[PDB]
Amino acid sequence: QKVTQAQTEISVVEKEDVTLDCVYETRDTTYYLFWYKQPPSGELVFLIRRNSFDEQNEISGRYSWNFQKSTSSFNFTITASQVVDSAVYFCALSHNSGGSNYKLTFGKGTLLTVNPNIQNPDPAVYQLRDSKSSDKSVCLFTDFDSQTNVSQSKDSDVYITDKTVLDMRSMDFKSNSAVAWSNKSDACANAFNNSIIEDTFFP
Amino acid sequence: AGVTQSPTHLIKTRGQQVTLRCSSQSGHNTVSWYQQALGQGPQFIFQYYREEENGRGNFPPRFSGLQFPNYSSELNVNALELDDSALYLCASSFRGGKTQYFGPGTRLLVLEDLKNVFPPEVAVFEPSEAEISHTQKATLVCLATGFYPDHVELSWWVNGKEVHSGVCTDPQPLKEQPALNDSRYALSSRLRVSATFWQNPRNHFRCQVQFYGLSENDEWTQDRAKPVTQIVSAEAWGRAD
Amino acid sequence: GSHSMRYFYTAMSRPGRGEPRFIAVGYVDDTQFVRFDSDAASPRTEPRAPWIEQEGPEYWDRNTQIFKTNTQTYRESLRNLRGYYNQSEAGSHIIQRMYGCDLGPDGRLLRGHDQSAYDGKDYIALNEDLSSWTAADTAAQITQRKWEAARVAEQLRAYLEGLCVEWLRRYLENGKETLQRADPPKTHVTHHPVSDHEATLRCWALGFYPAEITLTWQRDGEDQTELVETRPAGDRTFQKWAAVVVPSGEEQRYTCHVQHEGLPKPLTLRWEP
Amino acid sequence: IQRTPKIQVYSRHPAENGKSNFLNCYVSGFHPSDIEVDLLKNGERIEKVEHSDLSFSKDWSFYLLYYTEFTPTEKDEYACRVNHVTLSQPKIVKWDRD
Amino acid sequence: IPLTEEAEL
Ligand SMILES: *[C@@H]1O[C@H](CO)[C@@H](O[C@@H]2O[C@H](CO)[C@@H](O)[C@H](O)[C@H]2NC(C)=O)[C@H](O)[C@H]1NC(C)=O
Ligand SMILES: *[C@@H]1O[C@H](CO)[C@@H](O)[C@H](O)[C@H]1NC(C)=O
Ligand SMILES: [Zn+2]
Ligand SMILES: [Zn+2]
Ligand SMILES: [Zn+2]
Repeated sequence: QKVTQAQTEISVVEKEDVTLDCVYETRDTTYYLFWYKQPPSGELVFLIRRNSFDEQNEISGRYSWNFQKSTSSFNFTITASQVVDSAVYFCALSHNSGGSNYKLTFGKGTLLTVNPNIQNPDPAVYQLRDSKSSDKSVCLFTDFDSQTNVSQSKDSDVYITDKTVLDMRSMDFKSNSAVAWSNKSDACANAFNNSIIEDTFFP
Repeated sequence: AGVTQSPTHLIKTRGQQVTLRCSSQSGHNTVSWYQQALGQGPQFIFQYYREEENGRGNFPPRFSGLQFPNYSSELNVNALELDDSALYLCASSFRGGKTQYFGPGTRLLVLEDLKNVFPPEVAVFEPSEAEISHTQKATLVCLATGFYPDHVELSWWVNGKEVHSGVCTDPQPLKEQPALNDSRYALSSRLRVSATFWQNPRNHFRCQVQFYGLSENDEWTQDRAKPVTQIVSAEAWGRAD
Repeated sequence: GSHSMRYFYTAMSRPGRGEPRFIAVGYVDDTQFVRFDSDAASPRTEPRAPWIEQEGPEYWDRNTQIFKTNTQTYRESLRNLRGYYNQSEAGSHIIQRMYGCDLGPDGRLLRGHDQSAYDGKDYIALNEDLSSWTAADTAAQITQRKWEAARVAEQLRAYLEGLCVEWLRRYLENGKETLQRADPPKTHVTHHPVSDHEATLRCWALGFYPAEITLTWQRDGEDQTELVETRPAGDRTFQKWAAVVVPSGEEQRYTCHVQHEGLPKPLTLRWEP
Repeated sequence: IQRTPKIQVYSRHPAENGKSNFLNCYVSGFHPSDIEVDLLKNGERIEKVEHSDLSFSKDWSFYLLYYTEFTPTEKDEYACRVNHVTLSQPKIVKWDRD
Repeated sequence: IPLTEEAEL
């Protein structure tokens, strides 16, 4: 049969509880449910194994699972989400397809992203110069709140990157940033026509 | 060391033969191969058991496989197409509890021609002197441009230690011009550290960029050098002005 | 009404005479309903019961593929146990296994069973609790050690309480005219003189289901009795009789008592000339 | 591991001269599986015989049922020849209508 | 239906 994860992408902030929704449809009674985390490296790590005869509620650490047979859903809940928890989470189902084989069936995939909780937002636009004896210039938009969305270059020769993703193991420093650059004339002041706001530093 | 998969990244032309290999754990007896598209989840290719195929799902006969008695497996795929470019994952179990321990995977890419492959141009950028006054922090910006294809791993090395704190990179690179299908890519990453740590002239910073391109076996006939798998990095030392 | 399910696997080795042979038969109550053999050139799951023939082709391709992988599974099991005892490669050995779920009158399982054997000796078994195992010898611990870490008993607890109970129940409804309807036996008493002082009184019970039956001989004071027991008839019914050598002349004193499920009340029989 | 086979020779229905019936030879409780079972018609072999399915009892002892079509007569004596590794010479068990 | 997947010995 089939597995469905309706949530396409999720945007949360640190220390916030985020739940993941995974529903399945399956007429045959015996099956084994699973949850996998896929960091950007590409591999899937083994998180949980749930069965048909198991209980309804089961919590381990910050992870709290909710398996019920009436709703036929295995909705996952992440408590106090951290930056390291940002990955793609799959729920699989080990059913009988054909014979002598319990095959796995993975859902669409839920993108979870944890943006930094900027308690003191101080947005600013600085300019950087090539270190190694060159003059190519780069413009930087940094230290803005997680609720800001910018991604439109609106120009061919001008390049603009959108908001980044922090490293999972990044314990110490957590900030949002965006970088623009070009090699033509006409420049840092016009760099951001995307949601340029009141409290912006322009050196 | 239970889970391995070789190779990691591979580039082939349309209509060739590839052979992906995998090593099982010490206590496992089955191998299940999967194919994950960029948007979809891992789709189930065949599963092997004791050198005899156990069962396959929704894949043509050109996708083939083989299992060796030392728990080593293969994935002999013939007659490649452009849509066969996906992440190929390897699983393992032992016919007991149905739990699949996945491997690191293999990023396969199939192209029509290899005349567009290019290594990146990496260059770091020193922080702004006005940023030192405003935030008391120092932001190092790295930029790799003019490279094809897409997958590149960008790591920051500070004092010979791969640091993860204060690092952030764009989710996906940027097409230089969206009008062209074969347009080159560009990726950027940032590193933030305290100003005093940057104003020290005895601290160095390096932006490693791992690029996965062609291999030795593939032939090159262009005037420029073969764009083989190489690491292109850029380094910068501290300054106090 | 009542329900029981059993599966009888059997794997024997024939060194030099070919690959090991695997035989599997299925049972509901005392009625065999599945048959599989590895030596047939067309090895397919054959049925032996009228109520199961209703199942579609996906059911039979499933049961055939399962046994077609179990023949390779036990062939390695024969090679593995051969290494535990370092037995010679020219020796014939056999592995037997029994499992299944037992449903209760309320509708749920009472006792799930799983047990294996080697060369007629108990090898390994699943406990009353479905989680653990019980080893018989030193080599059984080797296989036990693997299944402790691979959660093999985890699979059985999900199967015995899941698909087995769900399908043992489906079989009760598809064949309730024979599986939930017991047939009392056709009982009669015979006699054949052996000597002038002795005589044989044989009490017959014919065509009964299920197999459980009690046949005893008694003199009004107490009960004595030759008892060849429960042979099959070939029509899914069994036949049984009990005899006793009686003094010729005092023949009428002996009574035959029958205890069966299909009987509304226990019977008492006397040889009436 | 070493087990002697038990033999029962009987009929599916009460034997009546002239009427059709089934002659059954029910071997049970024998180890190992390998066994030679023949049905004899006054000393000659009976061709095209059928056997039941190989299963075992709860004591891990095998039992088979060899059957065939038979019309009992007064002058025809049938028997069951069973050979096994347990006993050296072939065993014969004549049929009794009672 | 029998047991879907069998362990080995
Ligand atoms: C698990 O999460 C899903 C996410 O939608 C919930 O889905 C509901 O499922 C029921 C039947 O399964 C439908 O009637 C509802 O319409 C679904 N919700 C929506 C918004 O469409 C499901 O309820 C959740 N389960 C539990 C136990 O919380
Ligand atoms: C298994 O054996 C083959 C030889 O056929 C060898 O190529 C392979 O590397 C071996 N694998 C391991 C994990 O030793
Ligand atoms: Zn400020
Ligand atoms: Zn990579
Ligand atoms: Zn179908």
